[PDB]
Amino acid sequence: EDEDVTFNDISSLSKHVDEGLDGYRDYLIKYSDRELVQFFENAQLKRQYGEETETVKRDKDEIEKPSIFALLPAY
Amino acid sequence: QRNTMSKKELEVLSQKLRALMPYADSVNITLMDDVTAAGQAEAGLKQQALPYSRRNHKGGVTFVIQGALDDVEILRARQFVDSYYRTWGGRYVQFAIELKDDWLKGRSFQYGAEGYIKMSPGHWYFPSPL
Repeated sequence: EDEDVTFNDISSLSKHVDEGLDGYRDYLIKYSDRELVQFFENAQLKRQYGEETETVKRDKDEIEKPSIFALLPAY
Repeated sequence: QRNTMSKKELEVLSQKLRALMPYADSVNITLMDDVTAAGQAEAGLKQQALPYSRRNHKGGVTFVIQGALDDVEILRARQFVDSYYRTWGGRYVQFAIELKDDWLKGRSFQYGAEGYIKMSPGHWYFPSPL
């Protein structure tokens, strides 16, 4: 709702919308199991970029804002 | 080449050896050529088709035989070495025989002056000029 001027153009709008969802990504991430989140992320990378892409093994991790379609079934 | 002694000195040396060996009537001193020694060593390794590298120093020659060697090569090598040693002794030429695995354990690398090792796809190591 916030009425203050905030966006001007396509990149600023897409960033404004994306930024508005972090309040809920933080929730899903706080209760999802790290191992499952990692599995569903790697298995998407191997769909898009090809299975030869390096298997990440982010064993010590800051999971880089994972996609919500990957994050939701892990929760 | 390596000795610069006069005949008198050689005679004195001879007499002292004769005093150390009370069972010997005399000691004959003969001068041998280093180039001959080194040549007979290298020709023997070629004659056995062994892989080797040669290194030269002020006072000795080292032949380094190393890598993955077949049983036949190991046998031939040890036979020849034992034969040569019995003739010249271990004082000027040395043979080093070492079994090695793959140099870098079976992984890809660049061997230029700016070489590096791929630990895994996506992982570079830059340890040293390879």
